[PDB]
Amino acid sequence: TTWHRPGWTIGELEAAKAGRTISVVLPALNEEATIESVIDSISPLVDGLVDELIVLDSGSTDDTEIRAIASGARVVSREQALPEVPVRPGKGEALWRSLAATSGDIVVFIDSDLINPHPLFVPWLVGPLLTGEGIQLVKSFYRRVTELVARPLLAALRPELGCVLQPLSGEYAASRELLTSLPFAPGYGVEIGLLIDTFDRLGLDAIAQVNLGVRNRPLDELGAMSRQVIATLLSRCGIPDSGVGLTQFYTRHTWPVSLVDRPPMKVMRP
Amino acid sequence: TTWHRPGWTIGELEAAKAGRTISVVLPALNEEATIESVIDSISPLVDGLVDELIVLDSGSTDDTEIRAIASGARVVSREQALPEVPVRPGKGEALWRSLAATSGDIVVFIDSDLINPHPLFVPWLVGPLLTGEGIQLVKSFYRRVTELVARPLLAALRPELGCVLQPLSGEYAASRELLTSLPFAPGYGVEIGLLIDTFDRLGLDAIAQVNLGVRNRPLDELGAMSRQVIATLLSRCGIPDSGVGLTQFYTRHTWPVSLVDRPPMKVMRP
Ligand SMILES: O=c1ccn([C@@H]2O[C@H](COP(=O)(O)OP(=O)(O)O)[C@@H](O)[C@H]2O)c(=O)[nH]1
Ligand SMILES: O=c1ccn([C@@H]2O[C@H](COP(=O)(O)OP(=O)(O)O)[C@@H](O)[C@H]2O)c(=O)[nH]1
Ligand SMILES: [Mg+2]
Ligand SMILES: [Mg+2]
Repeated sequence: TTWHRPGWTIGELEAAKAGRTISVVLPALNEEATIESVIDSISPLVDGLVDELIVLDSGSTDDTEIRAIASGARVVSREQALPEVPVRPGKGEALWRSLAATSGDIVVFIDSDLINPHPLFVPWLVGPLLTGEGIQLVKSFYRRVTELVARPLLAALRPELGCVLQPLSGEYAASRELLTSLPFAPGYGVEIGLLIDTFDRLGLDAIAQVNLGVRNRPLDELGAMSRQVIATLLSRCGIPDSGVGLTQFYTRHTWPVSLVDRPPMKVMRP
Repeated sequence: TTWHRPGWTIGELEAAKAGRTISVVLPALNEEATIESVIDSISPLVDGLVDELIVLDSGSTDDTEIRAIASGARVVSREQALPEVPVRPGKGEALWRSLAATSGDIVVFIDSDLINPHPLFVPWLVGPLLTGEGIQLVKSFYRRVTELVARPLLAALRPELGCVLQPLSGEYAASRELLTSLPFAPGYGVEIGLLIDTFDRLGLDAIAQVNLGVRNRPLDELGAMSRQVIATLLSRCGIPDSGVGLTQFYTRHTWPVSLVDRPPMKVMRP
């Protein structure tokens, strides 16, 4: 179901959580310009509704770590998250590793690139989870790879999902149980994979969708992001993807594409 | 092979044509603003290199027909092209019907929306056909659904084709033999279908690619165009496409998608 209008209060939400804990992950790669306002918008909730918040630094070479530390956030490196396993590039890798660095019964994911996030994003996302039943994933929407790639593709291969307005949204929450059960697609495939894998396994009903209000990058990427979105999506649907990277044109350049998911994190914690 | 630099002259090209005729099709739906300059850029060639040029009017309700008639072009309606078969919406329908209205051994397709086309487009497209051998299709490139949908998708499902810079280009030429052999995908699928169907059947070598120099619409469409591009492409690759139209969001709207190709025009002319 879909909440076009969120309206729980931090106090009632905190109430309804009934012993379950809530972690918050901000994945960040070189986001020094926005990282502070993102953290700051959520800071106050910590020790109340939110029990834990960390920044997953995916190898920033700018001032992201220091700015975030200055805003009172725990910063975890991909290496710190899971020391025993060498590190892979891409967003999916970081979201995956973040599971090992957190312990909330509920994990909320919020991108670090957001321009002045609303302080009610977390409580709005965590809404259906705390007050509903059998909701395990809640995606957000607001206001493109999403409108030209992901959404047409779902109409074609998983139309039951063509009602998701933002399949690729970086802002969503889920139970720890579901996320540890699932593989994690590499790079920019992670979001579309979790959507399909959750649907395929729990049905359209474990999935909520909430309005977050209102809302970038070069066509150089995007092409690349689109490619991986296609590979993850094709794979979840039983279509063999070639493995070949998108080539951009003179002169030539081939962006990397990965057909390798991470296993469910359950596996790694025996 | 790829001509990064075209350099035949109307006189030598005309020479090399050795009895083969050349038709030119401008499909047009409501293009009153550009139709004249497109025709005008090609007019002079008629009775020389080009033997026949027509405008395929796909039901314009503006002044396209009259402007084009005023520029000395034959205008054919979809109905006139093939009276005996009721008319379907979409670009593919019009390109298909145009085969019945022409008789050149070589058909050249040029979009009617082009801003001040170069007068050497036709001769550059028809180049490899007239002076090469075993080239049956030549696509153009210059300077997106193309960069986010069509091109990533070909990397994934027909990577041998990921070297085409403009899979979706509206400017291309082909032998009458090849085009009558092929089915024609509906609407905005027509281009991607002909590319795949030609490759699958004649190999990467019957296909040329020429530089045409240098170079629009709302994300409302595009979404829709992307969808049909996905359905035609999925179908050529043996993937069952759901048949479900892309739904846009409040409030709702579902754009049409077609899984129905036209049969090879050979069939219709017994
Ligand atoms: O290797 C990584 C690790 C993390 N992130 C982070 O994950 C989020 C999504 O990145 P992006 O904004 O580029 O995705 P988009 O919204 O552009 O599709 C951001 O907060 C990133 O810094 C990333 O893009 N790549
Ligand atoms: O039902 C039809 C019949 C013809 N055309 C024509 O075919 C070409 C391609 O249309 P468009 O420029 O919209 O394609 P785009 O380059 O935007 O992907 C144009 O000259 C159109 O007027 C069309 O789009 N739809
Ligand atoms: Mg982002
Ligand atoms: Mg056009």
